[PDB]
Amino acid sequence: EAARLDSELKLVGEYGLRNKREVWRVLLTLSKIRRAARILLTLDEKDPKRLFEGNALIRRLVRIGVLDESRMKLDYVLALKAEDFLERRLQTLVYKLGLAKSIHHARVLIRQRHIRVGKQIVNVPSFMVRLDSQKHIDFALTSPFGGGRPGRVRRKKAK
Amino acid sequence: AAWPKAEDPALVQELLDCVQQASHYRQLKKGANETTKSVNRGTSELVILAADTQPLSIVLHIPLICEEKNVPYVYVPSKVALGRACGVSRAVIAVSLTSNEASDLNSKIRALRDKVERLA
Amino acid sequence: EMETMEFLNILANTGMPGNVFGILTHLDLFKKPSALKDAKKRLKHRLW
Amino acid sequence: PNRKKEQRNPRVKKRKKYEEKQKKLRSVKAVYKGGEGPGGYQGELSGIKTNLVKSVKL
Amino acid sequence: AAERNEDEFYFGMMSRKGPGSALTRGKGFTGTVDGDRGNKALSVETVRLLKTQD
Amino acid sequence: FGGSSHAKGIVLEKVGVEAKQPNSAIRKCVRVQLIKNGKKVTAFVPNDGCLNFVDENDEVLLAGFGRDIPGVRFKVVKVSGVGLLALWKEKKEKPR
Amino acid sequence: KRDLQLLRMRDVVAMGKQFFKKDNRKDFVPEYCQVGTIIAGATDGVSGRLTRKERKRTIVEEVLSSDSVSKYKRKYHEIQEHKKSGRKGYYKKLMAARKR
Amino acid sequence: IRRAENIPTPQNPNSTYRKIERPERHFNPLRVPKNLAAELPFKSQIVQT
RNA sequence: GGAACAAUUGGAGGGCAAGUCUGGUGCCAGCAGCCGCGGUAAUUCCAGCUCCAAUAGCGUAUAUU
Repeated sequence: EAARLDSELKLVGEYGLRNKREVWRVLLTLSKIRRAARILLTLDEKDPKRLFEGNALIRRLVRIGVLDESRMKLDYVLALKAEDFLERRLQTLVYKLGLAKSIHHARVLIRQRHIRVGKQIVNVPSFMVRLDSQKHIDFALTSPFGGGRPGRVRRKKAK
Repeated sequence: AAWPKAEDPALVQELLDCVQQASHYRQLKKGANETTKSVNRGTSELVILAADTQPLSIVLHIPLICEEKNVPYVYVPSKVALGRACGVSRAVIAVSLTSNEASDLNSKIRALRDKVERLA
Repeated sequence: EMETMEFLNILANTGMPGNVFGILTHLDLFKKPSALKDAKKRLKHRLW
Repeated sequence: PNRKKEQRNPRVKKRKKYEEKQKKLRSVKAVYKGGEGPGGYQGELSGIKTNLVKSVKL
Repeated sequence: AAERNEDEFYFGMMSRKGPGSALTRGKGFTGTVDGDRGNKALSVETVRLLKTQD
Repeated sequence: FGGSSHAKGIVLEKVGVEAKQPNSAIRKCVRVQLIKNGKKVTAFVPNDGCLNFVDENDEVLLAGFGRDIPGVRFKVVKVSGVGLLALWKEKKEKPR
Repeated sequence: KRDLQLLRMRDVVAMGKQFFKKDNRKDFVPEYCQVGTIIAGATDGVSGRLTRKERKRTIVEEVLSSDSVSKYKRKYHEIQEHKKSGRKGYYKKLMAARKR
Repeated sequence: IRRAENIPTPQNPNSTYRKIERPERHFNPLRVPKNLAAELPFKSQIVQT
């Protein structure tokens, strides 16, 4: 269906993912979480199971940070979207921060190990970065843009 | 004259919070001339003007073009605190944070502009 | 080797017989066992 | 049959289709593309058609 | 030309200049008919005003 | 046929070996004798080049053929245990 | 009339650098018009104004005084070649080198 | 054999492929004889200046 | 630094000869086409034709549901 194809093509364009396989992964997880949201709406208000599960889940979701902290309602948790999920995706945070010139640029940085979250290097550009961890995204100390050695091509023309 | 003055209860602090966020996200123009040029180019999402400024006609002439463009402008009572909340080493009296099509800072701007819209 | 594949195609052409069996040899001429087992894997797939 | 560099690396293939889909997007509708230039207002730079109506009738 | 009625009559025939034939025009004869380029006999007074300007 | 999804059979005779048009299906047809039931049928090869590889009395795997001669239901898929399409792309040789 | 001819051809004026909406009637003449001039953009007076030696009387004079007249000539002589291609001088050359 | 006996391979100027110029053909205009333009009926006579 | 450190699998399409085959109230049409006059160390050709899908997985058969 053309709506499905144009939709997924638009998504990979605005966030240069690798494939519809990755896209459908994000979609299947959205389906789980919105399904849990729907069954929590199937429970009624002041039911303690609903209260505990709802506050726990919204806490999880604002803790990963994909939900805005302004709104804390299960209706908006059900109104969540994959645009916010791929905004949460690691590489897109890199491109939004401006360590790279393009989204594919940032994905290449995450592949060949230039950026770190806080302490450690991460090779995968689809890492779930939390709201608490969005700050400490910087170059490696081993990266030439961070320091250490000048780099391979720098070495070879300096030779 | 500065009747769209902001009040104490954490409103001002939310302003400074989003100000620092915009200084980090590089979606912020700063100082009276650059604020002027941003609202002239209409790109500004919202504009914040100090109130403790030596004579206030600067942050009085800015709301003229804010009233032309119809952009939310708001009065904050400490320009040195604006300087600190932007990270300047200099006190700033006029700041203008613009809009982009892809950010959650944009949602923060939406909430903040709704609050100042209820304010004025 | 060229002679190996030569022989392979001749076998397939004049006729695939009953049975063939591959003998990887000179395995003692290997410094890295990871490289050795990777060679084993790739060679097996090539022969299959 | 011969295949190309894009069909070789699937990621860069999905790059170039999107821009080509975005260039054609401007060929049907208009996209904001930033406001007026800093050099100032210099006209509706490509034509104006008074017999052209694009209002959607409700 | 074969199914041509020998005897038709439009009104350009009173107003044009015909083909005629080999004998009629003589050597400048091609059976096509002459469409005046757009000039005409200028009577005197006009020529005077023109020549005055010249 | 039967209940199976494939059938092994024996090449009788590439009827339509005297053909004038290259890609005609009566060029591409071949009578086979499916083994288990010992039955004569005819099948299509997808391409004339592959028809050149196939010869007689070779075991032939064939299957259904579903999408100028509608009615031939089978299409040959493997001969002497080798993939016709891989021969046709020149990937493997054919055991004889 | 020359001006209106130019304006209807303002597409080819921009040598590929700006495409207009091809507003083409057959009758390129508006039954009502007036010839005017821009006065003064008090905002921009350092470049957004023509110098005296560039303040020409006519539109076609302005497009004359701009550059790329060379480029016009270039494209025109291309099409000149392309339509002189096989028409008549070609054939005369053939019949000459056949007659010899 | 050719390299041994020092013989060049035969190669034909007339058989080696070439890049052809096709000049765009146009034809002469229609040419119609004197008597025909005479005898035809008014409605379709040719008008020539 | 691509002629490589050598992306794949399906589908659809377009372009062609001093070639072949078949049909007919002349040039049309059809299917087709590695086969063409020469030429294999020769050629440098659509110079890597175009587009759709999936993509380190996918196709097809049958049963189906």
